[PDB]
Order: sequence, then C-alpha cells, then structure tokens
Amino acid sequence: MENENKPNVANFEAAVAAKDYEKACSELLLILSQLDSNFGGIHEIEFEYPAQLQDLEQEKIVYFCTRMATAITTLFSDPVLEISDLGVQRFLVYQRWLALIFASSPFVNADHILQTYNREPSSKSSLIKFCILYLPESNVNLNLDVMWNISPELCASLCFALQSPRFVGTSTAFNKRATILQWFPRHLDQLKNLNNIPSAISHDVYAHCSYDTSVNKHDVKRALNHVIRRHIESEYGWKDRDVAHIGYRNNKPVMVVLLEHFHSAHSIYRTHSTSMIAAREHFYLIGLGSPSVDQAGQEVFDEFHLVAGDNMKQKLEFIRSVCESNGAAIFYMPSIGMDMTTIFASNTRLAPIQAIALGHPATTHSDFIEYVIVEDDYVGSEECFSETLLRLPKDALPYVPSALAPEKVDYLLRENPEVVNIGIASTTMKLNPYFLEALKAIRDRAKVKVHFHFALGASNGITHPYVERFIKSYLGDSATAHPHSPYHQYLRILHNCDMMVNPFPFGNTNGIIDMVTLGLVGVCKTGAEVHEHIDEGLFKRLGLPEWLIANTVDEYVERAVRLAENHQERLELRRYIIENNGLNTLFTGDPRPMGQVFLEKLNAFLKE
Ligand SMILES: O=c1ccn([C@@H]2O[C@H](COP(=O)(O)OP(=O)(O)O[C@H]3O[C@H](CO)[C@@H](O)[C@H](O)[C@H]3O)[C@@H](O)[C@H]2O)c(=O)[nH]1
Repeated sequence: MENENKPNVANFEAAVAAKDYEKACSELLLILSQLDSNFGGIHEIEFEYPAQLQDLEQEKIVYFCTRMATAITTLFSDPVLEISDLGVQRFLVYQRWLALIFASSPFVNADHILQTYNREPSSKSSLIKFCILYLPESNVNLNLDVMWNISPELCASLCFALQSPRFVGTSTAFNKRATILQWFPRHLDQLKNLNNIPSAISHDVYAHCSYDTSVNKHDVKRALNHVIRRHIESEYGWKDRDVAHIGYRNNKPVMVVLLEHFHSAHSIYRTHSTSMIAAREHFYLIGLGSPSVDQAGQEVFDEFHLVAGDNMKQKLEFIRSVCESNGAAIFYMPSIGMDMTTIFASNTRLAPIQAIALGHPATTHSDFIEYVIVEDDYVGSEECFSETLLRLPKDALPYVPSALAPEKVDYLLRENPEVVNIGIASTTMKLNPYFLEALKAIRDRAKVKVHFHFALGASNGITHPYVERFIKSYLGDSATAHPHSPYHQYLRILHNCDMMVNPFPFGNTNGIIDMVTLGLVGVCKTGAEVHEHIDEGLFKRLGLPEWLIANTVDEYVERAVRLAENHQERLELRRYIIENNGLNTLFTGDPRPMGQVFLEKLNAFLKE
C-alpha cells in the first residue's frame, strides 16, 4: 500500500510480536537491504531512541544493533518460523549485515539462537535457519563435507556468505574464511551454474580472497571462473568471437577497454589513465563503462560508450557487439574484480589479445586472459600469476596527483616524545590477526610507550563498533580506532603521529603517498604477491631505506620497534624524506611502453 517498502525498526518489531512471520521476514529483509546500500549506515532506516543517545552516534548505533539482535532472536528461535528457499537466498546475501548486527551488539554472535535448534541434549528450515545465522563470529562447529552431501548448493551459498564480509580481522572470522579458501574451491568447481547460489556477492568472493595470508588464496577464483564460463554458455548462449581477423579505425588497430570504478577522483584513474592515453599513439581506444566515469575519465579514450543491458547477458552482448563491430584486437581491463561485468567478460573471448592491469592486485586465473600489465618494481614472484606478466619500466605508469593534495605543510618532528604515536592507514579488509598480533608485539617489545592511531576506511555505521572491539582486544588503551574521516581530518590524524605502519599481507599505495606527503617514515613488509611488493617498490621510488622494508613478520616487528625507540634516527630519516622526497617521480615518466608492447604482441600474432 504505502511506505510498504520503507525500512522501519518498529514495524519489524511489531511483526515479530504479532508472530506474522511473513511480514517479520520481509521487514527484516528491508532493513538488511538498506544496510547493504548504505555500506552499514543506519541512516535511511527509521527508528527512535532515548534522548540520551541523540549526540552519541556510536552508542546510537550499538542501540540499533541490540534492538535488531533481540528481535531477530525472538523470530528465529520460534520453531514455527519457516523460510522460503528464496528467503534463504536473500537472507544469506545479507548474512554479513546480520553478522555486523550481532557483532556490534553486546551479543557478539547468533549462537544463542543456534543452540535452540538442538533437539538432542530437525527440519530443512532448521538447517536453512542454522546456515542463515552461522555467522563469521560463530563458535559453533560445522563440518563442511557433511554439509556438502546434505546440500551442495546450500553449503556453497554459506561459503559465499562467509567470504562476503569486508572486515574479517577476528581470528574467529579469519579462520573460517581461510578454511573456506582451502576447502571450497574444489567443491565450487563441481557446480554447473550460478542459479541457486548467492550470485550477487560473487565479485566480493572473487576479490576478498586476496586479503588472506595463504599462498593459494586465489584458488577460489579459477573455480568461480569455470562456473561463470559454464553459466554464460548454458544460460546466456554465449558464443565467443572470431578473433582471427582484426579491424582498423583511423588506420590503427582497435583497443576496447572495459572500465571499473574509473572516476577521475580515484586511484584507478590516477594510476592507469596516463598509460591508456599514450596507447593511442598506436591504437584506437574505445572505452566501455558506467555513467560513474566522469568527463575526464571518458576523455582518456578516442570513443566512450555506456555498457548497455539490464542483465549480464545483454551487457556481455554489448561488449561483444562493439568488439565485433570494431574487430577489436586488444581487450583491456585496468581493474578486474570490483564489478562482476569485468569478471564475466574475463571468461569470454572478444579479441585476440586480452589483458588486465592490477587495479585489483590479483591474478584472474582465467584462460582467456594472456597478459598482465604491471610495473617491474612491484613484482615479487611471477609465479603468483596465471597470466604472463607484462612487466613495464618503473616510469611506465605515471600517476595523476589528486586535486585534494595539500599545497602547504607543517612538519612536526617531535624530539624524544614520551609516547610514540604510530599511524595505521588501513581499510577493514586489510585487517587480520597476523597484522594485529605483530602490532601487539611492537607495543610489548618496545622500550618506549607507543600508541597506534588507526585511520580506518569502510569502518562506518555498524561496522566500526565491531572493529573497535577487535583492535582493543589486542592493544586496548594503546590504540585508538578512528572511523572513516574526510581527507583533511584523515591527514590530521596522521599528522599527529611520529611514524606509521601498514598491514603486511596487503600493502598500501595511497597510504604511502600520504605518509610521504606529511614527511613521515614507516615500516612495511614485502612479499611475493604484487599487493605485498608495491610497498617495497614505492618505498624505493620515494627514497626509503631498505631497512624499513621487512621480509618476515619478525623483522617487521624488529624494525618498527627500532623506529619507535631511536628518536633521533627516526627524525634524521624524516628530515631526509622532507628534503628529498621523490613524490614528483611518481607523477613523471614515459607512459608509452604499454601501447608499444601491445602492438608488438599483436603484430607477431597477425603475422603468424
Ligand atoms: O578515514 C579515511 C581513510 C582513508 N581515506 C582515503 O583513502 C585512501 C587510501 O585508500 P586505499 O584503499 O588504502 O588505497 P591503496 O590501498 O593505497 O591503493 C589500492 O588501490 C589501488 C588502485 O589503483 C591499487 O592499485 C592498490 O594496489 C591498492 O592497494 C587515502 O588516500 C585516503 O585519502 C580517507 O580519506 N579517510
């Protein structure tokens, strides 16, 4: 009737008390949906609160979470409650938002509701219901092999949902995802289509694997590729392109670029636009993207078109029709994994040369992509990548500064401070028990008092209270969790610090430019994967001693403790960076190599 799709806590609660299980679920699913669209934000969800919490936002958020947790408790403990296999689908996709509802509440998890399902001190619904509430923070045990027998598609639907959370830093949650990342690949490979699994969080599953510490963390991507490939053939009737003969525009071979989060106020653009603007010396560039791409982002390309269609099928047909019409010789995605469109297109053939760049630093594991554009100074092991790494010179991707960069600076070089303030520039995905245990060691081993200021991205609304407890569980009073801040307030948090540090499994790119902008020095850890190694390359590009670059976690702790302890040695490094920072080297170079290496690889092919 009216406002029948408006998320409202009182209506959810009313339907529960009234035992109208259908309205109760549908009202729950409205709220969960809103939390999804708002990335955990509780604004746009209608509720009232005691006056005391008016200006206490964290407490107002925990209040939201507790009120929802208690109503979900009443509902899901009712054995009368039945859920459609359609409800299980949607509920599982919002399971992460269910997870944050319980994790930011005093309850931590939904295990108290899970224990009511035990009638052995019963129904498919009971199981379904068990899976809906088997949250990343559950301490309940689960055999996944037993579950795969009972229901192969339901098990996959949960493994997908335990891979969807952006922040899984808790040992309890990180372990579930690490276990799933080892177990689930061989089982996902067995499915034939995406019709009975949580499709909509496929991309999450595809990208969040890169935040694990295992060497084979990317396995799950190949299996997903296969299923996607089986899906597009079977459900879309996908037929690949004749990539035998190419075509020409303005007497140059055609590069078709599929775009992903390519707005000019973003790193992706800042990091890969120069490389594509210069590839126009040898290619006609047709850009395919969303309306999110602004004019600057479209001006990269000779031609820009919006990816049209209402489903992946029509959109994949558009990308094909363009490549087919222009006989595109190169299919290029600067970023693969943020939007499903690229991931699906990665499992098709639309041009003889198909390549990605590392806008997301992870191998595709797709047979339909041959090359990976990457800078030499950022590669560790090339064996981390199914594709052939097209390693370009360290000057080959000149960056574009953001217009947000300050023009003026004040350097706080604290002579022997009583407390050493250490900055952390991290998003929730980058947080893990290994990183946090290393940070505990630094506090514990240092002969100087230290404080850790965390500037957290994606730590908003319901997300932040849960992460705050996580950080406090390791460092307590030696750590402040700042939620997401505007750039100028984010730099002020960092400005307050004496040195900085970053998560080792997945390093920082912008965080380092931020560190150096403020004349700060810090410690990173390098590794085989590019997302480990970038930090090393970027340190060297900017002029950072390699003693500040660790290979092991134990060294990471050693060198940071040293940076904290030796006040004057820290300040000499800061004064060195302040005077000879290579921040300008980041914004200069020759971006033409990429367009050249593509032409050679194409020309060789054309000749055979
Ligand atoms: O409270 C906050 C927290 C963060 N930020 C901003 O967020 C940025 C950091 O974003 P982040 O996600 O850490 O970017 P990086 O991780 O440094 O770069 C990533 O994105 C690049 C896109 O090209 C990839 O190539 C890199 O591999 C990948 O690490 C900073 O510039 C901050 O200005 C804020 O403004 N306020």
